[PDB]
Amino acid sequence: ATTLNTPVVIHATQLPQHV
Amino acid sequence: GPEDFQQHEQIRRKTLKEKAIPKDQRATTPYMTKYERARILGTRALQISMNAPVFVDLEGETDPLRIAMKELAEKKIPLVIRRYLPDGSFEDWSVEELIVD
Amino acid sequence: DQENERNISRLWRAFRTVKEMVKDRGYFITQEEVELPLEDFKAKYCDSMGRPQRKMMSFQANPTEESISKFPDMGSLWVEFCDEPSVGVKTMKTFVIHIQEKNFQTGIFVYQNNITPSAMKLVPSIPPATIETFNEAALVVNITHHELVPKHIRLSSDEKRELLKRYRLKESQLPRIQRADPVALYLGLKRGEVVKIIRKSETSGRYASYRICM
Repeated sequence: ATTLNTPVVIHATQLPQHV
Repeated sequence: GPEDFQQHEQIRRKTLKEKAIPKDQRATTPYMTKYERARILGTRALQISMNAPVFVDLEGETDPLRIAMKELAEKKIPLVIRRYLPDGSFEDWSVEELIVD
Repeated sequence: DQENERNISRLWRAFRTVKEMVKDRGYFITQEEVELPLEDFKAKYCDSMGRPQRKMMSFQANPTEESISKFPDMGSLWVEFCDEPSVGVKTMKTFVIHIQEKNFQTGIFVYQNNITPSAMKLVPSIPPATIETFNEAALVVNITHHELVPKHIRLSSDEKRELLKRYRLKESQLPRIQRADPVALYLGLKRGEVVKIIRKSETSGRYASYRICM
């Protein structure tokens, strides 16, 4: 749980597209 | 939802691209300032101390700052200085593009 | 005549510095009119009885061709004097209405002793025409001739935008010169236009500084 093994912030670019 | 983030990211990238000064018209000193030299040496020394790859022949040396000074002498430091103008606009000079002293 | 001569000398000095002010602001004035001998002043603007009459002391000025090219919006100018110790509202209206009906962009009004508050609320009351106020005293010396006062040159907007884009500045981030600064009054500096100062430095000689009127 550190800035060396997990991303700082995560955001969604678009809506989830089903494949 | 996410599209709010997409708009914010687009705006951030657009403002960043507007602030950047293209290489063809940067009007700052060709020489590396003493402050830039000191910080390049310190940051490169930190990176070497944290087990980064090194681009010079270690003459049996152990001081990371000395290794960084050797890299600067041989112009092998993969760093870039981003000089900031008062308005927030910035230029980008590579280390090998600058002349020390 | 034992002191009226001194009064006429004071009037002559004020007239000379008014002409110098107009020429510096950039309207066509000739060195023949500037370098005007005291005897010529007596023979021209003074009557037989030694009385200084200021009806004909007034004059109209027009921009030079260089000034027209540099600042396209330079209109005509009008300078007026007055013999009364205090300028009245009627005498001030005869100036403002005259400015309007003669289509003058700027007008310079002076007063011998004082200006009443009653006549002070109409000078900014008729835009876009600008009316500026002065005294016959406190003008007898041109402050721009003082060696401490540097050379101030009003900067045109074309080169003002060039300066601002060169230094990546807002208008507000420049050094500021007060709208009521005596040199600003001399130059007729509107707010928002920058002035260029050629400072004689003890170290590096001539270097150009810039202030903004604001």
